[PDB]
Amino acid sequence: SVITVGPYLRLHQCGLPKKMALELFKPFIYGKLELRGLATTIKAAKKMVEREEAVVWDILDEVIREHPVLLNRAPTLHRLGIQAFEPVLIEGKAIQLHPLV
Amino acid sequence: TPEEKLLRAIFGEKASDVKDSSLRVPNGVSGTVIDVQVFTRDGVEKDKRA
Amino acid sequence: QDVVLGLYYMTRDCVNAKGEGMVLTGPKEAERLYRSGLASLHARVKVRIT
Amino acid sequence: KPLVGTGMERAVAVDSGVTAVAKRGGVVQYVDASRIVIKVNEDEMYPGEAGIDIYNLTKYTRSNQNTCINQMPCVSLGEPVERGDVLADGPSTDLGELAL
Amino acid sequence: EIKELLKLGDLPTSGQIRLYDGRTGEQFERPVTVGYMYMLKLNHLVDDKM
Amino acid sequence: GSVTEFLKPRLVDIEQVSSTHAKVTLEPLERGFGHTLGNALRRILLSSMPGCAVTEVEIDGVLHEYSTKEGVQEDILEILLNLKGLAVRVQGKDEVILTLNKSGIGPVTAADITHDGDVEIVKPQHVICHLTDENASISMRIKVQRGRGYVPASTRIHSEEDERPIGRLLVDACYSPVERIAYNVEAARVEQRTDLDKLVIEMETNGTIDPEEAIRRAATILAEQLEAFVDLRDVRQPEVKEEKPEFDPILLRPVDDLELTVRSANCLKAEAIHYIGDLVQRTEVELLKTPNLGKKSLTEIKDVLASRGLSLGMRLENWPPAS
Amino acid sequence: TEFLKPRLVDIEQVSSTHAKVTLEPLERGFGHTLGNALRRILLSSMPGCAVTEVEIDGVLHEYSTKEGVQEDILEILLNLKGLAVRVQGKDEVILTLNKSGIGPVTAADITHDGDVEIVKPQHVICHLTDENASISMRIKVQRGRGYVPASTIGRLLVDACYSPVERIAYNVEAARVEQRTDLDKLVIEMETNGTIDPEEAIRRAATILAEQLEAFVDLRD
Repeated sequence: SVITVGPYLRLHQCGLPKKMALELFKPFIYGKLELRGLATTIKAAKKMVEREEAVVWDILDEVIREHPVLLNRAPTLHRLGIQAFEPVLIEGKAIQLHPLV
Repeated sequence: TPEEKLLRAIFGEKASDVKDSSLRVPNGVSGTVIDVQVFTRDGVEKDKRA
Repeated sequence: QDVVLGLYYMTRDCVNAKGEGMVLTGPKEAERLYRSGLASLHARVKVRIT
Repeated sequence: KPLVGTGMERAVAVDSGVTAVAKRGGVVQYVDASRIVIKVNEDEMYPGEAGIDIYNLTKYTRSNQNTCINQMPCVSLGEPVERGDVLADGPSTDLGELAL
Repeated sequence: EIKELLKLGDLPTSGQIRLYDGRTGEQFERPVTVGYMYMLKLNHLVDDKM
Repeated sequence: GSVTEFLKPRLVDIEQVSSTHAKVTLEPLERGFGHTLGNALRRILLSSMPGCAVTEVEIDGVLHEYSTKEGVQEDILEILLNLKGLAVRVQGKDEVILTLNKSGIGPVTAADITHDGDVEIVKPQHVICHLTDENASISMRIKVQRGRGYVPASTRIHSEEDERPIGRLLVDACYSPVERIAYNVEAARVEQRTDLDKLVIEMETNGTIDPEEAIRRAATILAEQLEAFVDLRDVRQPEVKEEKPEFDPILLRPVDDLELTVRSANCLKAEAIHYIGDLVQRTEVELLKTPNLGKKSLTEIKDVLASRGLSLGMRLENWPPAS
Repeated sequence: TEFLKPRLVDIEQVSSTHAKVTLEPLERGFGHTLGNALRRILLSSMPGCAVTEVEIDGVLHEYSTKEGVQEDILEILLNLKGLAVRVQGKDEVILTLNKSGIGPVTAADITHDGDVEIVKPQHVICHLTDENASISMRIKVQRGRGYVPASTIGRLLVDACYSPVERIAYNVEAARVEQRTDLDKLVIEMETNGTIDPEEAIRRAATILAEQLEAFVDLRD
């Protein structure tokens, strides 16, 4: 996604869009849903996130907790082309980044 | 599959020998229909809506 | 760029202009800056550094 | 219309077929979001074969880049207009003057 | 001539103007530049690029 | 409790320059306060203010907002944009439907609206249409609500009107009635002390709200919000929702989901049957004694119930738990 | 129809003076408005008593020097700015400090008054070098408002700290409400002295702000 500056972030954090992170951790959301309760079965979870049902977003806030997501830009010249961050849910369709890195 | 055969047997078969391939609006976008259009084949039963 | 001009503007000793050497102890100066009276790029001025 | 301009954009819009410029100058008889009809008036054709000049003007169609390309009437009814000035405007323009 | 246009309708013939924060309401140290720049939204944009 | 000095603010001359522009001066003010309240009030006024704004418009012979109409120089979207700036002031309602009929050559303003006894129109001279031919005629049922803070149609995807006809056009809503809000401190010549100021608050509204109920509602919101700044119990949430459905969740849905005939639907709506949790536990003995429910209607129910896997008139004395 | 109230409230006291308070449920700009309001209230509109005038024997002007003292007059006045005073019920009280010998001249060496309560008795003010050294001064304490500077015979002026609050900062930080999306959660960080706790200090500021504007409320409905 298109990147955007995020001053309020820390140095180990990045702005990851809601709808983006929802579809990205789909296999993790499913597992945690059937794990807790909510969803009777696996196919119940799919229909549950396909119908983005409020409660699902909180479970999403759970799975991305300490699950690092590493970022990458087009021209990767050196090692600092791919760097990891802690996912931060942001109401938007754009990806925010720490103005230092 | 046997389990699925049982499953439809518990909730009603209606196992049509047909599938599904309807044109659906892709996930994410949303708007209002301003014009539909239908180009029928020359020698095909034209539709009610057509 | 943005932040560095920020910290450069946080130094840059300007003479007088709501300056004067009214001394205190670090954190209390913060109350001084928000509460106007004194400027920010002056003067120089003295304070207690721990 | 763009504040700080160049004077050139009044040419861009009317040079492009995007905006409907009056073929023959006369007087507007009927205005509408659907169309605009003008009555030739000052010097029609060689034959006295009726004045009038009807402009259909396209509206709310899709572009090759999926942008809304539609035309809008900038002239009011019963208003005099000469040959070669903007009757109906187009997308991203302001009565002769281009606006991106 | 730009300065000459800055009169007539009455305006600071420097482009500079002192602004207030809005959050705090406190004035910014230096007079900033304020005016009207003809901006345009390009294509590309989000939704598509995501 | 016995400490501090302090003073109190009070309204002076509310100079109404026009129907929109207004100036509310507050004279009895000190030095620090007169500059502090300036921002608190400015934000609550430039945001947290009431007002009204069009939400829906249904126009005859017009389905979507991209069409046009014969005899209308302006297109439908433009007419929807003009209705955006309708300076409406409703008496004591939350929703009104002003009708607007007008035929013949000439511009259609806010005056050609049906002058309702509750609606107070600021500028009837406001532009909305421009009919061209004398045989051209329009009529639109407008809807005006009361709320606060933007909120377009894009927010309500379909959380209003389960059906909502083709002709209903959703418009965005600019709720807040305050265009601009400014203020200057200024030294006050209070014939008393010497070191006091007078918070002058230059204001610009739309005329759909007066500077009286405006600054009071504003300061009132600050007070109510400051109300929590008093005690600090740090109340937490209990959370811990129950994760164990005792019954099939489908029993929670209404009988509308059954997708049956209108006659059978009205019957269920008359016999006090709302959810399928009551139809699933109602026998055919009770279904025959139902007004206007014959062989065709009863066959409809068992066919629309059995297909969903459920039966008719089962028993589940657990209805309903358990909030 | 109206508005919502902040429900989740957390307070962690990183000691008796330094603390952090966070209120999550808040609408747009309110976190910042209440931030600037309470900040502007705590940094001046707060009461508290502080040293305003100092009369030292042998010292009439600030650019003088004291004998037997390791710290000059300016350093002494500076340490006096850090004297937290809590007076019972007076708008003015005069204190006398007499002490001789070697070592730290603490606040315990000030004449123990009945009305005046010194928050920090170990607050070091001066340093005496030799045995033959001695100091005696009159420290006038007043009841004021905000921060009084030098802008206001034997009377040494000192910047008055008519405030128990040393520093106030505040953050915005987007709050993730499970119903809305554009909501902020104010995090107020306060660094105070000993005159008053952050708990009742913030409540006091809110109440002081409450005295104003209240004339424009009314009830009924």
